[PDB]
Amino acid sequence: SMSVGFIGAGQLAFALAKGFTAAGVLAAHKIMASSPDMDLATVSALRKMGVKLTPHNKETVQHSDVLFLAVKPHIIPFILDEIGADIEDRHIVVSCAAGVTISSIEKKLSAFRPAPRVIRCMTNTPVVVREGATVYATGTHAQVEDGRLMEQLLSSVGFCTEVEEDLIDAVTGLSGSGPAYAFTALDALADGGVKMGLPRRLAVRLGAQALLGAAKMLLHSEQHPGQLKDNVSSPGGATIHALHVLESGGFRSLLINAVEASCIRTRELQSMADQ
Amino acid sequence: NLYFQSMSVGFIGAGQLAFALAKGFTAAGVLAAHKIMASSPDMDLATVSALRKMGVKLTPHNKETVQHSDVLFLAVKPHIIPFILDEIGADIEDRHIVVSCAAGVTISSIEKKLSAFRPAPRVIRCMTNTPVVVREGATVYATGTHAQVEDGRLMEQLLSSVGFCTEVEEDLIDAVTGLSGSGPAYAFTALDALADGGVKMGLPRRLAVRLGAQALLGAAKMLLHSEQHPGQLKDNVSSPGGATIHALHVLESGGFRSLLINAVEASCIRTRELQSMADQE
Amino acid sequence: MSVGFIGQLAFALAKGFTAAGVLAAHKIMASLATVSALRKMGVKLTPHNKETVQHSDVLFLAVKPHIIPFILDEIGADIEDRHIVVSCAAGVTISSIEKKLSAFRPAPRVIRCMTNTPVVVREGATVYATGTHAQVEDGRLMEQLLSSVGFCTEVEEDLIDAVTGLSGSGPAYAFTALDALADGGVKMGLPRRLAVRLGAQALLGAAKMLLHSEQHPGQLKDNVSSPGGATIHALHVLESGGFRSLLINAVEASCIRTRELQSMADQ
Amino acid sequence: NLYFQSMSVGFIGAGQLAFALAKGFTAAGVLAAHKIMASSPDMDLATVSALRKMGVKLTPHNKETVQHSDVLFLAVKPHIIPFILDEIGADIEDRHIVVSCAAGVTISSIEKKLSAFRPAPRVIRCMTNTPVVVREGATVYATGTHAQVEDGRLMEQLLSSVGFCTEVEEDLIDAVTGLSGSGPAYAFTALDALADGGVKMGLPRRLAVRLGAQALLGAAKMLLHSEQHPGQLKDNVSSPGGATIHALHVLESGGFRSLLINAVEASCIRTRELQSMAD
Ligand SMILES: O=C(O)[C@@H]1CSCN1
Repeated sequence: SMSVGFIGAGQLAFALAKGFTAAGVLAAHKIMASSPDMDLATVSALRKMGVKLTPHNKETVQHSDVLFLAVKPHIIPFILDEIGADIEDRHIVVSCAAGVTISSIEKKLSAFRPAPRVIRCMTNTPVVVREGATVYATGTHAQVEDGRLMEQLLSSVGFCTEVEEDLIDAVTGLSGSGPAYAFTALDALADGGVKMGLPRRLAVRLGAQALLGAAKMLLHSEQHPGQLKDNVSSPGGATIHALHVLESGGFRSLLINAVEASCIRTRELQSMADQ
Repeated sequence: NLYFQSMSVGFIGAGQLAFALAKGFTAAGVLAAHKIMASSPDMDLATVSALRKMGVKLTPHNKETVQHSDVLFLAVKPHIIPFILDEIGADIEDRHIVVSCAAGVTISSIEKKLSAFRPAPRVIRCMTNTPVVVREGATVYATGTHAQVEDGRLMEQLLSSVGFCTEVEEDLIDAVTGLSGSGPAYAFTALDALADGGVKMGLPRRLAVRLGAQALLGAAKMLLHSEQHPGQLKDNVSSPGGATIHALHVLESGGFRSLLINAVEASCIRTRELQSMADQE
Repeated sequence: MSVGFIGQLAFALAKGFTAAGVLAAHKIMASLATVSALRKMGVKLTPHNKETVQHSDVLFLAVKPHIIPFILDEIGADIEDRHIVVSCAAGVTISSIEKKLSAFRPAPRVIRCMTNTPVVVREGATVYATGTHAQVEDGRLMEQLLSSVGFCTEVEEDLIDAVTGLSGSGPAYAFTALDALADGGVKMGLPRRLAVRLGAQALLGAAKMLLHSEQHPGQLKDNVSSPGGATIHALHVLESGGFRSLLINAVEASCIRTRELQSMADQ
Repeated sequence: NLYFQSMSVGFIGAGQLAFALAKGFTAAGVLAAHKIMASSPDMDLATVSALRKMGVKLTPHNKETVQHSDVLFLAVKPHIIPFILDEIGADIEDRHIVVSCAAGVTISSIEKKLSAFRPAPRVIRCMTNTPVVVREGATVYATGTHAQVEDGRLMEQLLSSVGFCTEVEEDLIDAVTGLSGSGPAYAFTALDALADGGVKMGLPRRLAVRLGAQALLGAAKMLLHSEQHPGQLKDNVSSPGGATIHALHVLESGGFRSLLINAVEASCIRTRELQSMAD
C-alpha cells in the first residue's frame, strides 16, 4: 500500500529503486524520484522500470509515505528548507546523505512541524543486485514501528540491522566504502592474472567469482576468517607463498587504514553538517 | 543436457577439497551421497567424520575407490600423485575419467604414468577452489590427449553445479591457481583486516565481520552482473570529496594494487616450481 | 571587440587567440622575454597599465597573485561600465577583486578563470566562474573566446582550486613525465631526440584516444596489455612504486596550495 | 609519394591491434574497408564484431588472408608467429610484403622460417601503438634483408597516415616498445589516477577525466611543437612559491621519474625475454 520517494537520482537512489523493484516488495508505480538535472540515461532507465519521475521535489513529498534523501551532504539543508513545509505527520524521512546527523535534520524540520520522524541510513550500491549491507539509526520522534518498516524495507535488498547513530561513521568506512575497495582489488587481481598469462575477461571473471565465493563461505560459516585462511593454505604451497608477499607489503594494515580514513572523513562531514 | 544421475564418483584423498566438492555436489542434487566414495591415508580427520555423516562411503584402500567410481577425482598433494598413479595404475579401466586437482601436476605427467598400464587413459586436469562447498566455486579444466568430447562436456556440467566452470588450455591453469585457486585466502585475509578496521573505529567484532563480508559479496556480484569495467564501478561509487575517495587514496599510497599482483604472481610461480621439482625427481 | 593583458600566460593567450583568428592581433594591448615575441605578432605593447584599461573591453589580469591588489588600486578608477575584468591569477578570489573594484564603481563585472599554457597551441583546459555582477552574456562571451584555444566550461568558484591541481598544474606533470620517459628510452639505447618525440606522441595519442572514447581509462589500459606481455610487466613496476598515489598527492598538493594563496588574497 | 590505394591489406590476428590499424587506415581514407581482410582463431571477440560493421572481410582461414593480400600484417601473439609462418609460408608469393608487429620477434627469425619455402621474403618489422585508432599513433619500422627500396617508403607512407612514423635500426625496436609501445598504458593509468585526485579535491568524475586528458594532450602537443627541453617547459609553468612547484615536489619525493624509467626498462626487458624464449 505504502509509497516511497527519492529526493535525488544519483547512483545510490537508482540502486535502491532498482533493488526495490527487483524485490517486488512494492510496485514501481509506488516509487517517485525527483532530480532537477536527471540524465536521460537515468530517466529512461527509471521510466522503463515504471518509476514515476518529476523535477519538483515537492511532488515527491506529496506522493510519498517514506522519503529517501539521497543527495550530496551539503545539498541537504537546502532540500529541507524547500520541502520542510510539506512534511506531514505521516512522513518518514530516511536520510542517506553521508555524515548528515539526525540532529541536523530534526533541527531543520522542527522549524515547521514539531515531531519529524527521521531515520538515518548507511547503505551501499550492491542493493542494486539485492546484496547490500545497510544499517539505520532511529531518531527522536521515529515511532517503534518506523524502525521495523525501515528494517523490512531494506532487508529485501541485502543485510540490514539497527545500530546506534554513533557507529554509522564506522559502518561507512567498512561496508559503505567497502565496495570501492573490492572493485580496486578485483581490478588489481585481474592485472595479476593478465601478468601471468590469463585473458583480461577471464581474469576479471575468475577474481570476482573467487571473492564472492569466499565472502559467501564466511557468511555461512561459524569459523574465524583466519581459520578459513588456514584451511586453504597447504604446507609449502602456492597460497601460503602468496600470503607471505601480501604480509610483507602490510596488506592488512592498508585495509585498516582505509576503513579508518573513510570513517574519519565521514566525521569531518558530520561536523560541517552540525556547524 | 547429459544424463549422469546413475554415475559414481570417487575421491583419492579425503581432505578439504574432497569434502568441499562432495558437499557442493550433494547440495546441488546432481550426486547421491552414497554414489560417492573417498579414500584417505588416515581416518582420524574431521573431514572424514563429516563425509561419513554426509552419507559418503569411506575406505582406506585407494584401489577400492577406483573400482567403485566412474569419475575419479585425485585430490592429494602434488608429490603424492605419481605414487597414487603407481598404486592404482593397473586398476584403471577404459570407463574411467581421471580428474586431477593437484596444483601444478601436468596432464602429460599423469598420462605418462598411467600409459605404462593401459594405453589411452582419459585424463582431465582442473583447478577449483573451496567455495564449491557453498556452490560458488571458480573452476577451470583442460582435457587430456585421450579425453573424449563428451568427457569435457560431462566434466563442465558436473562442476558448473557448484560454481563458475569453463575450459582452458592447460598452460593457463598455473595462472588460474594464483588467481581463483589462492583467491579465497586473499579474501579471508582481507576480511580479517577490514574487520580489525571496523573494530578500531568502534564496531562490535561480529558486526564488523558480517558487514565486510556482505560488502565484498555484494560488490563481487555487482561486477559479475555488470557489463562495466571494475574501474567504472569504483568511479560510480566515489562521490567528490567523499569518504570513499579518501580511503581509496590511502590504499594507493600503500601500493594496495601491486600487493595483489604480487600475490597472484607468487602463487603462480610457486605452482610452476612445485611441478619442476616434481618432474626433476 | 577589444582585449587587453596586464607573463608566460599573457603571451600564451594572445598567441592562441590570434592563431584562432578570433581577434585581430592589433585589437590586443599588453603591459621581458615575452616582449620581443609579442611585438613580432603585431600586438600593441604599452608600459602603462592605465593605457591597457582605456583601450580594452575584456581585461585579462595575468600577474602574480599578490600583485593583483596593487593593479586594482591603480586601474580601479579607470574601470568603466563596459569592462569585463577576467582574473587568471592563481588563488585570487572573485570576492577579493570585487572588494577592491567596488570602492570605485559599484557593479564591477568580474570573471575568474583557471587556464593553462597549452592555450599557446590551442589545446588548453579552461574553467571559469562568473562574478556577482557579471551578466549571463559575459559568461557566454568568455566561453566563446576561450573555447577558441582549447576546452572551456563554467564551474562554481569553489571548484577552481581543484581544477588548478588537475589541469592548471597538469602540463608540468606531463613535462616531468616525458623527461623521465625519455631518460628511460635513452637508458634502453634510444637517441634522446627520438625518445622525446616518441614519448610525447605516445602521451598525446593516449590522451586523444580517451577524449574520443566512451570508455573508462582502465578499459583502454586493458586493451594495451597482452597477457604475459611487456606492457603488463611495466604496469606492475609502476604499481609497486605507488605511481597512482603520487599523481593523487600532486593534484591534492596543488589544490591545497591554491587555497593557501586564496587565504593570503582574502587576508 | 607512392600510389597504393588499390592494394589489399591483410591482418593475421583480428585482435586489438588489427582493429586499431584497420580503424585508423579507413578513417584516414588511405584504404577502403572492403580491401581489408583479417583472420582470427576466435570470432567471438568484441573487436571481431567491430571489424564486421566496418566492412572488413573476416575469415577463420589464415590461408585466405594471405592469398587476398599484398601487404600482410602479423598481429598475432609473439610465441605463435612460428606456427603461423609454417602454416602460410608456402602461400607467400613474390608480391608480398610481410609486416610483423609482434613485440620482440626479430626479422631474422621471420626470414629464417620463410626462407624455407621461397627465398628473398620481403619482411618489415614495426612497433606501433593503439592511438593509430585516432590517427595519432607512434610507429617505428625496420626493413629486412630482401625488402626493396620502395617497400620501406610504402611502409612509411601507409603508417604516417595514422600517426608519427620513422625508420629505425632493428636493435632500437625493443626500447621503442617499452617507451611508445607500452606508453599509452602508462598514460591511461596516469589519467585514471589524476581523475581520482580531481575527485578527491571535489570535482565531478567526468569533469576530472576530461580536464586531466586535455591537460596531457596539450602538454604533449606543446612539447612536440616547441624546440624546447621538457625541463625548460616545466620551468616556464612553475611560478615561484606556486601550486605547481608544490605538486612537483610531492612527485619528486615519491621518485615519480624513476618509476617511469623503471617502466620503460621493464617493458623493454620483457620484450627481449619473449624473443629469447622463442629462440
Ligand atoms: O604488452 C604488450 O605486449 C603490447 C605489445 S607491445 C606493447 N603493448
